[PDB]
Amino acid sequence: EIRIKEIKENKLIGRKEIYFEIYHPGEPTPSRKDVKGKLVAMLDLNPETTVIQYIRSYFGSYISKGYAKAYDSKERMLYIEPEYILIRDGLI
Amino acid sequence: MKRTGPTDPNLRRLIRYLRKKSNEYGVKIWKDVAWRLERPRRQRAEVNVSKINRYANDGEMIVVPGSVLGAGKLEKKVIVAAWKFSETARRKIIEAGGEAITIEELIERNPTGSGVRIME
Amino acid sequence: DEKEFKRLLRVRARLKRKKPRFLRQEWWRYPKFKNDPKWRRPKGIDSKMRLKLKGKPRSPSIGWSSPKLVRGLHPSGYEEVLVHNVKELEALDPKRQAARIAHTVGKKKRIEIIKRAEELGIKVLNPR
Amino acid sequence: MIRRRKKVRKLRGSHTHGWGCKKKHRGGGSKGGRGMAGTGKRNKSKWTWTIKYAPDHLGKRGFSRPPEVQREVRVVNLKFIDEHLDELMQMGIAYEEGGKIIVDVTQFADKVLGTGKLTRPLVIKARAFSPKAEEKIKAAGGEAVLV
RNA sequence: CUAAGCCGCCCGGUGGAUGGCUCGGCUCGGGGCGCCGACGAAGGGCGUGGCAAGCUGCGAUAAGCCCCG
RNA sequence: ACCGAUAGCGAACUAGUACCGUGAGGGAAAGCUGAAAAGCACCCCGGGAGGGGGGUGAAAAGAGCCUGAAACCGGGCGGCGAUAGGAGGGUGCGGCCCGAAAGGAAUGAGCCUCCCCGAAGGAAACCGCGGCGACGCGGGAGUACGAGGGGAGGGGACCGGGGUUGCACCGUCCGUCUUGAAACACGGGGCAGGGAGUUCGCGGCCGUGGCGAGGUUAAGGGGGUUAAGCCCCGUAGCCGCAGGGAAACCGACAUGCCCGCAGCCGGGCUUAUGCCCGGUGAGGGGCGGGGUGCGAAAGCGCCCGGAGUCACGGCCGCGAG
RNA sequence: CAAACUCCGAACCCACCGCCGCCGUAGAUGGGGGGAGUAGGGUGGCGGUGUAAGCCGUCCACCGAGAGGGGAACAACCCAG
RNA sequence: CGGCCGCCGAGACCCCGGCGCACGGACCGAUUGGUCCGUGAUCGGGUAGGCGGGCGUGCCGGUGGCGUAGAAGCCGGGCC
Repeated sequence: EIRIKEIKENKLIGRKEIYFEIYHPGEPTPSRKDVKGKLVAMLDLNPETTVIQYIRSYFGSYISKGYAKAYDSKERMLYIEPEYILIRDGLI
Repeated sequence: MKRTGPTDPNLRRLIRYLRKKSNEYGVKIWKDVAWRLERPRRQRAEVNVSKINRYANDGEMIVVPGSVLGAGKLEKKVIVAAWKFSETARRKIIEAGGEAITIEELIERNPTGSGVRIME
Repeated sequence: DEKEFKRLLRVRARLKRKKPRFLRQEWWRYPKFKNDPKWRRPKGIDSKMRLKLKGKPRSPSIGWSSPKLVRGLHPSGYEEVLVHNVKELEALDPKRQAARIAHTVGKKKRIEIIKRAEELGIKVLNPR
Repeated sequence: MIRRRKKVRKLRGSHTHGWGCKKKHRGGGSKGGRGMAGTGKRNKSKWTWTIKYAPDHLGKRGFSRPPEVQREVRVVNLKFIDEHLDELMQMGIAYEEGGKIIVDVTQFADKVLGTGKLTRPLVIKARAFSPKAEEKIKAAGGEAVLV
């Protein structure tokens, strides 16, 4: 259950930043690969040119706040996003 | 008192990544390194290039869950990965012919961790 | 699951109807306690409430807590969010969140908040 | 990095602050003597503690020569020399001198001890030496100049 | 449609808590300034305002007199 | 990064004043109308103080003046109220009363009727039999029922909550020393404010962070700034790198060997996890060797194969009230 | 006849070994470090003492530091933590 | 007094639902943590005392705001 609160476009960088909430009552925090796949499938994104900046769970709440980015191209990805995030997301 | 664990967000992220990679590849070395890095700060492992030279063979991969110091003399060609390297230790390793890399780099190079030696 | 959600809401309602008001011992006896009704743990050596004797007021315990799924929710089932302006009002989820306007907000801003909530379909707990 | 609140904030409502009965924590009597009192000379309230955790607290031992005539003999080891020759190169304490490398240890050491190993051959000039140092230096091929 | 009496709410009295305010305190690295008196000091007593009791200021020229700015 | 009128100097104010003691000497309480006095003209009553009208003001904030809490007192309203016993309460419900908002609710309340599933538990009518008897056994039957979980129909405004009181059962107040408190053991008329593990120095330890065989500055100096913030320098000093001995003084494993956890490697079983066998094994343990003190010597004590130092926060010990 | 006798001598207790049982790699036995409180106990069974009450030890069951259901109320008794 | 029959009677024992805790696991947090699953006949009284988390008050550095269309404070109520 993904509800996207905000989508904003940055032409100066060339990326779409998405702020969303995952509503998972009675279920663990969704895995990064599951969240990426669901977001890419629903929003029609390029899976090799998008990362999940963070997923945060706040105390006894079943709603986790997720922030993700989708760059225009792999060149912008390697230019802006750093090495540790690239290893974590497995796009390099 | 309670153990608060590492304060460094980079170290906490490294510990989580080590556990995740251990689960992914079905090996125990990464989980072992994770808990060894999670041990209390006042007991964090410190290893010298003298010990590395004493117990290391040529072309071996060494992982230190802590700091590597540069007291002694090194003669082997060893790929050493540790959280922190002293300047003298890094210079001595490079001069001896090895590599002073990070644990993330070591995982990237050898995801299965085959043949890696843990040193404290 | 909506069925489980409703069942747990009913369970919480029954539990909190049965729950008593935990009050300091001898609260009724003095105006200094009756005017400030709180609970304080009895710590005396001969305190009957500390000894947990029958026929005496009970003490708070961890067992009285609400079920985890519906803990802290509004009795209507929504989750309350305190709102101070239109920007905070617009950030709510109309399907599962309700807006409570801060008591300090004036009428001029409350009119705009109510209008925006009505045109966004967001429930308001205190509409003026 | 970690900051914590004091224990008094938790003990605000404890009525005793962890001291036991209300009669304790009063004064000198609660400690059984102020300071080092009762160590055993006249009062033996803490004699049992003294005989175990603080021996030779009472009594006298040997003398000590005045500092005016105490001469400090600085020492250095072969292991240290071998490990830190490059530092000595930067500082000028040692240099080449033709074919055989020389180290003038006179600048920071009066005696050379024989701990560790020395592999490459040097010639070290000092004032005092140890027999083990001579044996190791001679075996390794270096010389020890008795300056 | 019970007399006194008891508990709760409202109104009124008594009282002066809370809140807000502050020309007053407290503490400071740095900077400034540091003795008065027989040419009669400091501290006091007494007087002094049209209506003037206290404080403050002045001294029979007495909440003041004269001169340059 | 001090206090905000019981605080802060004793004194925010006619405060070292009023006042106490022969005398040395001791020493309080006391701040606030309003933007502007616009500080209530005129009428009725009263001996007056004042009361009622009427005016000013956005608001009486009316000088007994910003807000006006609690204790206490008077009146109004709701409940009980002259045959009833327990520290003044606890559990449940009934009578009377309130019930706009913030709780649910005409997208349907209390309420009425019907249907399905159902944990632990669990009858009886009737039939047959055993027992002197209370009664029991087999069938009925694990049936009727059963906490709770679902569905349908009818009706159309309450339910939750609150004040008081009644009934049934239970309940001898709070803090404190004490083996033992309701105590004929001590502190307990009411309310409001104030009130008790603080600071430094030394030391042990832990949580974290920096550098690392090195660590760190002290006093002080320069730059810059509204400023004491900020930047750079400053090796004096302190701890560590070598210990033993009263002293003179002497002066050590950068691994010779064994055992071995985690990890790694090979094999077998197991769906997998996992288990077992065999090697290698950092850290760990044990030998061997070494420095020094005592010894004629043997032999023992201490030490020896490099981790320390600085900072922030916390606990504790000792000395200062 | 014997507490200050033993030609004899239990129940019972203790030390060690093998096994059953239980605990332990989700880390026991053990070791190191930090912080305490406790130096008036009571009832109950047993032993010495005393006319007895009591005094002094011992056993660790209950109160101390323990609710609920009973003994009419009960610290200690029964069920029960 | 020697036996028996049936009932009544706790927070004990059994069952359903909920909470926390201890341990292990998966996933996710830019400073101690968070969500979910698994085991608990062998977890749930408690004085002295030890340990962990959380609530409240004044002021400072930031960050986001409210208020004469009515702040703080005070009085009676609803919800968590």
